[PDB]
Amino acid sequence: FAVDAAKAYKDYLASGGQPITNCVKMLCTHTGTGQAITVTPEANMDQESFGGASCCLYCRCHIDHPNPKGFCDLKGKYVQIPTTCANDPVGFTLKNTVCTVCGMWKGYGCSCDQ
Amino acid sequence: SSQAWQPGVAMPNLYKMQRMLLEKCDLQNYGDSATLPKGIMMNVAKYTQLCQYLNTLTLAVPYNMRVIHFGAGSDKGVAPGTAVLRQWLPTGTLLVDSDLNDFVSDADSTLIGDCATVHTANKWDLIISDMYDPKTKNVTKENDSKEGFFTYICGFIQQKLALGGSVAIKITEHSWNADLYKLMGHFAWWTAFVTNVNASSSEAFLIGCNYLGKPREQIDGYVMHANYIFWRNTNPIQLSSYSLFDMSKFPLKLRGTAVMSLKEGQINDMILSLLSKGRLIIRENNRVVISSDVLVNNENL
Ligand SMILES: NC(=O)c1cn([C@@H]2O[C@H](CO)[C@@H](O)[C@H]2O)c2ncnc(N)c12
Ligand SMILES: [Zn+2]
Ligand SMILES: [Zn+2]
Repeated sequence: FAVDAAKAYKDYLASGGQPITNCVKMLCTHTGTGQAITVTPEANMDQESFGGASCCLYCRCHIDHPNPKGFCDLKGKYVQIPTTCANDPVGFTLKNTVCTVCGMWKGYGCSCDQ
Repeated sequence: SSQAWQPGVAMPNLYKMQRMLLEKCDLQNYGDSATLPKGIMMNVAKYTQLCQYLNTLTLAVPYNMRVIHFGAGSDKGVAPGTAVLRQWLPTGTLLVDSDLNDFVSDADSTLIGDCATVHTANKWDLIISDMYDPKTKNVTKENDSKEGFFTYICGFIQQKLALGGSVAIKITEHSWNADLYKLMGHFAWWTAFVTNVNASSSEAFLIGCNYLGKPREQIDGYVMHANYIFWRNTNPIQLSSYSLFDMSKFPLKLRGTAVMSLKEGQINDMILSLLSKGRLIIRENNRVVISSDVLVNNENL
């Protein structure tokens, strides 16, 4: 037995629940590389940059991280979120995946399959 | 007025030289609010302007820099100020933060508890504090120097700030401490800095730049706070978020400032001069180890 927080938030959102708020949006140039998860803000024109911890479902809900290591991919880093999705950064990070070669979000920057 | 395009306003030197009596703080712009960029929190804007101002000083910035941030939690359970500090500081800087109340942070390590419980083996290159108790804002009682976490801060600086290091400690009209002002005379330079986004508040950051470990100047902290209030009372500051829109030069330059370990008898005037210029840090370069004291109680039957 183990709580499945990810699924719960996804279902809560589909049920019409209000997205997790108070994610920490950063001031930046918006001329960055546009990669998904970086050591400093890297939003491009089409993105917002957020402090990573505040966008991590596990950090924010005080629950163990989905990793035998329990390491947090986002804490201490910055996450770039497409501006069109920046109303729900936590949902975005959960529902999406980072291309492991170019560092962009699959479908929101990753041009590797071209 | 030029000022609106700065990150904020620092207390002009002539005001520091006065001998004013403490009065009530009555700000003309009290109730004004700056227009923050869309979706940006006050605490992000405020820390951004603080860091933009610190970029103009002669901060020591060594490799393996160590920064500690007190009062870093929010009622929202996140740490916006820590997120700005980590953006500003060189990658790899060791950042520790703390607060009385639980929060999640981008710091490398976070301690939850009264600051008085926080201990560290190592010395630090930069101390930031936003600790504050809004109960101090009581206009019906005399405004005397406060103790509490300010007593901790003064001791922590004297015991754990590296020579050459700097501090930025948040104060307000009622949240202040006379010894902390006196301790500003132990730095090569000091000021009280008001962010332009929060200029409608009596808040400032008391900044001590390049710690010398001894008095360079004898400051009476009761008089200095009265001087600070006199400045605020007679110099309205226009609310402004202008500086937030240009982040191209935001990152703190990694200067690679030298770190040396020296004993009291070794701090000559040439060393003191290097310290004063932001060119030297004096501390052990050992591993960073911190802890929080935990009071144990058993209240069964
Ligand atoms: N003595 C005090 O009143 C304190 C207020 N804060 C924090 O300062 C921050 C800004 O008000 C809040 O997040 C508080 O939890 C503190 N954090 C640590 N230790 C303290 N003694 C305090
Ligand atoms: Zn996390
Ligand atoms: Zn790719």
